[PDB]
Amino acid sequence: EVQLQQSGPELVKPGASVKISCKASGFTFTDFSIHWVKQSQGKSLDWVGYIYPYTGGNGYNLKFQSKATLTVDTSSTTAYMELRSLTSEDSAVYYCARREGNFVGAMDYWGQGTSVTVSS
Amino acid sequence: IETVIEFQQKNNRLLEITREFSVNAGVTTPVSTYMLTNSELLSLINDMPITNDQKKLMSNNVQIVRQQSYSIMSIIKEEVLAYVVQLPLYGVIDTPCWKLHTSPLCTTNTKEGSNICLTRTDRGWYCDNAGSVSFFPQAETCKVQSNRVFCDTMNSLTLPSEVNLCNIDIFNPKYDCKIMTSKTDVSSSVITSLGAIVSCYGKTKCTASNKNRGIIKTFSNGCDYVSNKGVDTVSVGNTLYYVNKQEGKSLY
Amino acid sequence: IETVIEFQQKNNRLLEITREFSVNAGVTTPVSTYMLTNSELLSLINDMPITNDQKKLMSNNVQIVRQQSYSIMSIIKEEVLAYVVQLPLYGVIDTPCWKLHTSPLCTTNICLTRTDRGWYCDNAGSVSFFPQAETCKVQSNRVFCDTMNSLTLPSEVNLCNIDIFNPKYDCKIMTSKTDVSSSVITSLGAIVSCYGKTKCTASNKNRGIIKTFSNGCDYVSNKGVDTVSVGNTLYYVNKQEGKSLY
Amino acid sequence: IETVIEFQQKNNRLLEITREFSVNAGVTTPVSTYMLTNSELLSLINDMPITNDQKKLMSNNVQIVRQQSYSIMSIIKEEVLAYVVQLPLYGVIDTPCWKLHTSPLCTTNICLTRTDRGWYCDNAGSVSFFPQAETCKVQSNRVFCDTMNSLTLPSEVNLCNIDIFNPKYDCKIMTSKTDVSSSVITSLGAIVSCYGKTKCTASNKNRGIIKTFSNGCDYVSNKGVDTVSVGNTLYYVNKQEGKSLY
Amino acid sequence: DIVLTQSPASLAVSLGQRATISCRASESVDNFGISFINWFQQKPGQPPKLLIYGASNQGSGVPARFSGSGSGTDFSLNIHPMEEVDTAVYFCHQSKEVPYTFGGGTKLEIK
Amino acid sequence: NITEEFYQSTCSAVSKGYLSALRTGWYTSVITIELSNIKIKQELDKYKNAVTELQLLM
Amino acid sequence: NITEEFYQSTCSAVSKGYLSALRTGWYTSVITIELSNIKIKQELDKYKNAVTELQLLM
Amino acid sequence: NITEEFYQSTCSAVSKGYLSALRTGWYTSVITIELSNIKIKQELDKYKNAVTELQLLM
Repeated sequence: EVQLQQSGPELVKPGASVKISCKASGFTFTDFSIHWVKQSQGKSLDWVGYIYPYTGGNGYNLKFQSKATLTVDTSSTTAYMELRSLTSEDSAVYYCARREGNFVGAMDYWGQGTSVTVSS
Repeated sequence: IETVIEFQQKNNRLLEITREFSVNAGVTTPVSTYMLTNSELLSLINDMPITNDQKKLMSNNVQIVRQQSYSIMSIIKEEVLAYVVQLPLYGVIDTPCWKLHTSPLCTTNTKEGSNICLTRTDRGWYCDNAGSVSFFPQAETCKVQSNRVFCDTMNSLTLPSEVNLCNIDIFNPKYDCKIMTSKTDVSSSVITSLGAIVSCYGKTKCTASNKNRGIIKTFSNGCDYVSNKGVDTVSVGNTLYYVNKQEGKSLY
Repeated sequence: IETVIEFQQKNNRLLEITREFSVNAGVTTPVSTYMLTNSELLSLINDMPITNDQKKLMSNNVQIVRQQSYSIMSIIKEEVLAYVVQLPLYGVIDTPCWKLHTSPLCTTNICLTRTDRGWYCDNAGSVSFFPQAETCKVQSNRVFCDTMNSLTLPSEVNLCNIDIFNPKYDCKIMTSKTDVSSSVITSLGAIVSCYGKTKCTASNKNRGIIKTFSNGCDYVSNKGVDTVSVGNTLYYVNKQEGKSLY
Repeated sequence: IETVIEFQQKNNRLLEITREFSVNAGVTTPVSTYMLTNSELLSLINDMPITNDQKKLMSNNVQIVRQQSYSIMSIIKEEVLAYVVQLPLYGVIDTPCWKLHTSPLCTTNICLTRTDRGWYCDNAGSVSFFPQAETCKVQSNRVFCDTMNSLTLPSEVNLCNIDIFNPKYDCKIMTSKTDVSSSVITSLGAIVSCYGKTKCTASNKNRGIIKTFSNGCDYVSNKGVDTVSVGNTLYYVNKQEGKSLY
Repeated sequence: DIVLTQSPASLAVSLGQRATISCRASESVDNFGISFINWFQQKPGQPPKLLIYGASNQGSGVPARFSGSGSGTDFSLNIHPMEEVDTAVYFCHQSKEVPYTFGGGTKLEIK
Repeated sequence: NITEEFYQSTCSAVSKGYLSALRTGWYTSVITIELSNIKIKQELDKYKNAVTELQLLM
Repeated sequence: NITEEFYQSTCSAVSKGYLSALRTGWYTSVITIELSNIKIKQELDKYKNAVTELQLLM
Repeated sequence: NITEEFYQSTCSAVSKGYLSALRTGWYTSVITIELSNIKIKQELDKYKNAVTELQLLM
């Protein structure tokens, strides 16, 4: 079925731009939109941004515009999240969502969740 | 008796343009081969302030160029007839175009019975102009010759390059796609350039049908594409949409 | 000299199509009687996959059938002129249709105008809406449209005639904030909206001014009224019969 | 031999009406000079129930009156041919008009293109708006529209020229979220919208580049500016003149 | 920014009963008549999974005990009957326009 | 005569200075053009074929 | 046959009594019109020039 | 050349694979054909009547 693998938990020093990889297998990658959702340590599902892989079209919540750079590789059906200038407030879990739109069935199945731990 | 037909035969080009200006009452479109020959059109194509591939392009498409050019009569006397031929000048050339056909799409589900059945009203031609899409909603301003699309920017709208997300989402947060809505299920087929979209919802029975093999497919409650090389007709309820051009007998 | 006239007469069928293919630059609509004669067209309806009654209808409406059929030149040579004649192929037939006309409706203060005037036809249990003016042709009680640009709306569009905002369909509207008065010439009469200080009179050519509209939207038949004056502009409800020439 | 040519020559009028009715399949427009001569049209202007100003107006613009008048065949026989010519009857005359041209206006991110471009004409204290480009024909300073499919907007449409968010009359707009560059060739000039990284230069035919647009929307008069380069597109503000032929 | 208020915070429901969760939007999330509210369920150590989409419909492979209701600026998720396996945090996510907003989420532990 | 104002507050150019004629109704007229006949037969049969096609057209 | 109902509630007029024929596809016919050529030279040269100008459009 | 994709998410088919030629301006050309005059009277009267009727159009 439709499944979304995610990269393993990373333990990174602060200030390093890291890359989260989300591999999508089981559907048409030019018909949906891989949304990115950051859950912090015991709080709500804070939205980060969207990428429509049909054109690579990216947009952000306006507190992650200077933080995240979300890209596609449509030939390998993979989504990527570039995290820049990492601080202790970004030690969290990140999810990629398949997110069928257009009178939605939104966010059918999700990635397994990349745990980024930023500390010295 | 011989001189009147000699007047007809020498002035073929002159009597036809006066007739073609009478019928259209001064302003004539499309321009004819009597108003402008192929040699004169080619020599004028070599004259325009355009690059070389544009001149080659209008040399390869001397029919569509005639179908986009007016010719307004200016001064007519007893022995002189004059008209401005408004040949087209293409600003941009060799950038990708695409024609968007849409169809009703009902969000069918039996869990509740809540269907809203969108339709997109922005069908028509799109082209790349200057890093932004030039969109033509009229079906008469754009003419196609087998790989080439010729439009005009007189009343053309100008939309950003992020309208391609309109093809996979309506509520994408990069452009507000033109959409009308319904509240009950509708079923119609939209024939396209190289196929046909078939939307079949509710109690409507839509069956595809090859020319030779009869019924080959029965559409469920959903929107399905089908090519013009796989089927030949589509029956939606009682409307028999013809996906291909039905060949008929010839005449002599 | 006689052979030239014989060439003009015998090859008239070819010279005329050459002329309308030069003038129209390879694609010609409507199909002329020189392009497809009545015997050849009527033998070309006895061959289509349509029903027998559709063969019966397209024989009695050949004027509109020719006004919807194209003729695209394909192979031109010195001895052979070939052109694909794209005749219409009607999917549905003998189903109710109705035209819609709209005029401003002002209330004591916003005026509304349903800006979806056009043709509606029962297509497959839903309604095919045609907003253009050239797509739909009209014979005596027949409406011949085409579905190349037809929108598809449900059968609940009829609720947009007794209520401006019915909860079962979203009627296309155009709002205004000041009073506006006008008149719309319909098929069998005229809608006259007279609001504000505008003076509107309906008058018949044989009796002078017969009625004066108050502030409201009224209907006028075309069998007892010939002109309607709104403000200073004079709409003609019926077509003015003029002279006869020779 | 002689009688065939005299049949063509004494009867050019009926022959060309027959040919033009065959090509157009019974309904032709515009009305030709074979279907209605200038003397017959001029004797027909004086007979319609209109004011003396309208008859003076319609005799100077017979090219546009012919371009809005139809000619529907009524009865055809081997001896006579009759056809109803539907001439225009103008309700209002000598009232102001103005054409609206629009271009994307971007502020920086949003862009607002007023999609309601078209023709406007004062009808009866409220402005008839004609969005289609085929309804209205323009002579030297004169506009000839028809109010068949025309939207009767109030007189407060002038306030949309200076304000998008005017409270007296809302303006219908198309909204983009990204900088967009274009150029609109208007009647007596051209609008040039140059936003983002697009490089737009206004160039004179005999001078080269004479203006470089900054990030904004500007207007060039067609007296000085001939071409405009927006990115790679060359919008010709004027009409380029070519070699004459014989 | 259409902020959504989700109530309550911690919900105690007896085994085999009805549990309701309210989500009040600050703006109208309806678009052409139908709402854009999706209810998700996230067990600990697991990704959130779709339950309700369109504020009324049911997701693929979701039992009928979950039901969406409401319109305008008020929506409700109803779970009835109640089992021991449905202990998680639920989220009401708005889908009208950017930025999309998730509710605070209710943690339902069985009373 | 014709002027064209330009408003960059909306990026719109208005071409003012025009006078109207709004068509509201139709003025019909029946023109019955006759035929001069000649008592050669190919032209007459051509015209009668055109007449027959025009008659069957309606 | 034709009726027309007026609605003062929306200020509209619906023209009823019509029956449909909706075009959905195209039925093509490759009609080959031959030439009855004759064995005066200016007429044939005119027709040949018209044929050549028609050929060069494609 | 032309590839037509189909997107079932919005039920739309897109015909990609075309190359543009977007008209932006005009290119006027004054073409002046002179009458091949002739010194028969009815044909000349017909042509002069056509010329007069086209002159009164302006």
